[PDB]
Amino acid sequence: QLVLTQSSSASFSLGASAKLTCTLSSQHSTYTIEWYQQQPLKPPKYVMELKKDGSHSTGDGIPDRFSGSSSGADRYLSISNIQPEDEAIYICGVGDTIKEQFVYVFGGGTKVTVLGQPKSTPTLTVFPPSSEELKENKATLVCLISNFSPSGVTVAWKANGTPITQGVDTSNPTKEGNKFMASSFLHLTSDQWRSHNSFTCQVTHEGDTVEKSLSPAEC
Amino acid sequence: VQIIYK
Amino acid sequence: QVQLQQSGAALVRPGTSVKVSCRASEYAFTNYVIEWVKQRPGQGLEWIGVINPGSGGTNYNEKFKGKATLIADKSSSTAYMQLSSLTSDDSAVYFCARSTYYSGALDYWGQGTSVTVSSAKTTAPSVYPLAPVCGDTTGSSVTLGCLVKGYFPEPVTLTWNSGSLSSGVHTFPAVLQSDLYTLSSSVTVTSSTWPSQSITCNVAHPASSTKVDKKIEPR
Repeated sequence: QLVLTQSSSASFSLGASAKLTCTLSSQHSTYTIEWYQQQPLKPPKYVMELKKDGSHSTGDGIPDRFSGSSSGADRYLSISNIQPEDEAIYICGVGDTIKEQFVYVFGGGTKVTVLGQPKSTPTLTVFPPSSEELKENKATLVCLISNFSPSGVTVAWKANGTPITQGVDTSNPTKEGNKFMASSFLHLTSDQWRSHNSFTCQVTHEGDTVEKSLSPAEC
Repeated sequence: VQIIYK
Repeated sequence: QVQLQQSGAALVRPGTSVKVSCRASEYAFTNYVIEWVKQRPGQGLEWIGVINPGSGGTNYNEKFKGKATLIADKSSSTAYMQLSSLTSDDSAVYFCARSTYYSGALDYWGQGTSVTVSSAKTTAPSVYPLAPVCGDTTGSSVTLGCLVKGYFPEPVTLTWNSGSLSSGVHTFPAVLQSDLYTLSSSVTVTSSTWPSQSITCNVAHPASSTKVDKKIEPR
């Protein structure tokens, strides 16, 4: 019965105005909800308490660019002048004392992406399989991805310029100084490695693509 | 009405 | 700082029970409650229940009755969450959070305690030296690497020439595939440095009491 329905994960320009929607189950239209913000690898943080009349109280460390409003069952989070640090999943919560027991429920969360952040384009380092691993009938290709900001990348491998998606393990991005790094491994047999002209590690970042290829062939 | 007792 | 200090990461076997700890500091522990939240990797928040330190009274999400037990120790300002009959389903970050007796807001949260429920067995890495293919040897700088393959669990430590090579080193967090970790580290030196001077990566795996030094040879 107690249900929170969060609006579609959205994408807002740096310095633009964002409005997220959390809608209450219709019978619970008078209820107070809480907004929460979960940035990567970090515990959720309390953002505010938001009442039926639009009155709110923001939590420890929340800037005055976060406000709220209400309309019937709709509970809204407004961010003006959205900043990169606002990039996160926004999660609403609601409590009630049902069947004489207290219960808290969470919305599914809304992924807020900030477009137009300042950008450092990824550096790729690619390694062939070692003579030693080849002797074991195996071939890991290594793509190391560094010097990038913000953290959102995708990684794709090509053999002879066509998609190879089987045997690929790709890491999530992690902090390195004021930037991010990620790794990708392509697992193949030594014959697949020897029988192709080229392999490509291709990384997409903020509308950009960087590709680094390597060949089994002598120079 | 919303009730919260813990 | 109002703080909630959680117990550290746990790797446990299926069918066992674990106990996570949540130590309150710099706030009246008995003037507030402790709530617990489940997060599965890349999934939303799931409310587990609430302990009232002051009363001992507990409230639980129906799904967790017989799964989670919440206890509080006033004398030590500590809340505990025990999980029984562990399965892979129970693999998640567990958060403790402060809330009031009469409000929704989880206003402060602990850092999280990563409970991993696995029958992964301890495994020493295979270490491989990464030299570039001839094509990547024509630069002003050259980048070499080491592949640390199929180890369990975290961590390993990696150095280059016993920590004599320090800047220009990038070590990439491990990917996990089929309960084995893989990672790589790169080192960038002036092309004049290698191969004339020896570069060797040094990999220690405390769990398996193993250390491997691999010399990077030209291919």
